[PDB]
Amino acid sequence: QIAEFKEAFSLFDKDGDGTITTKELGTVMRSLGQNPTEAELQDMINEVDADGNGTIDFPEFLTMMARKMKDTDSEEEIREAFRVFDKDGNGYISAAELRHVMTNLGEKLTDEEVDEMIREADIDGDGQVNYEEFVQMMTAK
Amino acid sequence: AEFKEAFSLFDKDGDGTITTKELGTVMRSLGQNPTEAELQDMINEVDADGNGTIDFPEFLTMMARKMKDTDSEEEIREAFRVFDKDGNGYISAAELRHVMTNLGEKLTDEEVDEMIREADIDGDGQVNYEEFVQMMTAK
Amino acid sequence: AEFKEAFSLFDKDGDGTITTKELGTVMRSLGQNPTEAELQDMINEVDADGNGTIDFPEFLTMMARKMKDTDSEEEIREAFRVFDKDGNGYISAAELRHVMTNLGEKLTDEEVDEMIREADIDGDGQVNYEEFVQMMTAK
Amino acid sequence: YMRMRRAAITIQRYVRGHQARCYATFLRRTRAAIIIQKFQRMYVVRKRY
Repeated sequence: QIAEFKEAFSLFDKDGDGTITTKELGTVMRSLGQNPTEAELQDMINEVDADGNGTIDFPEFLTMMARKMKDTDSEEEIREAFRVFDKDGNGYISAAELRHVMTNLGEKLTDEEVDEMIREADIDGDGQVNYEEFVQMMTAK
Repeated sequence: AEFKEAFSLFDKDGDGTITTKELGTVMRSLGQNPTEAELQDMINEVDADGNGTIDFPEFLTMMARKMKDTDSEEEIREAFRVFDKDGNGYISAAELRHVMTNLGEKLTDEEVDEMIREADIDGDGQVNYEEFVQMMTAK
Repeated sequence: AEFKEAFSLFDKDGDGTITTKELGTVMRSLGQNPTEAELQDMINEVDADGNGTIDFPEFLTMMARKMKDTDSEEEIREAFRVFDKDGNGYISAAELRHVMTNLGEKLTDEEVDEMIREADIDGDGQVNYEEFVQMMTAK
Repeated sequence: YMRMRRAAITIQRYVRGHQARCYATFLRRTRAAIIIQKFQRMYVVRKRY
């Protein structure tokens, strides 16, 4: 709980001012455990207090988490998913496909996000990824 | 209505190409409601004769060549019959299944059985086809 | 924590100045614990740009300017990881050497080989890192 | 289509959580190395003097 989250906050305070930039709200939620939308963050970054704020303290954030807890908890439920990219049912997809799914589809990610992600993803010498293992690793927590 | 993002949802191999047989679903994922016939005519008027897959450039050229016929397939908003001549506003479930599964580019019975789930049927055995056409499109 | 007597043990010659590269060792002689990075930042935020040596007044002004960051380095008494996640309480000598010689402000292999003298190693090849951190500091 | 884009969007959220946590774990590993290297260098100089 709060002891590791406070250390996570103290690694997001860089300056040491007790407060972190309001822009880094989504990354701090993600660091603790959650997986919220950038929209969901916008819908709860707004306030009259934190909308006006340039930086947020750990008491403020703890208050925001308490208010939005149910919605915030809802974004750790998923553990299963389906894709495609394999039609033949190999169970494997290329790194090229995975990049195309992530950067051209849905809520498009950047290449730098995908490159950051393939530092914690098993990739064989062929250049393919077992997507059943990959879904287990990304939900692993 | 070209969309590279939509192509990339159908390129599932990052290969750059999609199977020629997924051309009708890609048009109907973009927008466009083409017939299966119009789709075959569009493929057949290119020497894509031996082509197993299509790239986004090829698909772009076909939509530009046939833009007028394809655009016509998102003008419509209402749909009359030519069943019903009495003008009762009703059609039997038997006629409705026959027009769907026997005429034209035939739906399967399983697709028709899906469409008539929840659809009210009177004691004559007839369905309000105006409500039925609104329910299948407005959703 | 300024100490003129400690400065007079770094000054050996009695010139009144010590080399700007002995700044980290003088801070650490005193009681402080600054990173090699923090030591460079402290020098770089003064136009001691061309300065080959520092006097005791200059060193005093730098410690007073940076008292808060420098004091922080003598708060800590315990040390966690983040290497272990299983919570076995054990880390391989390979991972211990890697964190020491490959991450951060790298130790030499000869420095690490000194600290693993008299350090027990099991048949898995792992060392109790709690005992190892205590044995290094509590001496 | 509007259902299957909602498998891509959800995974895109979970990956954004995964990367941030991984980035944080790596920073904690580098920070843990710097502090201990530092404790050693403060201690090693003081012993000798």
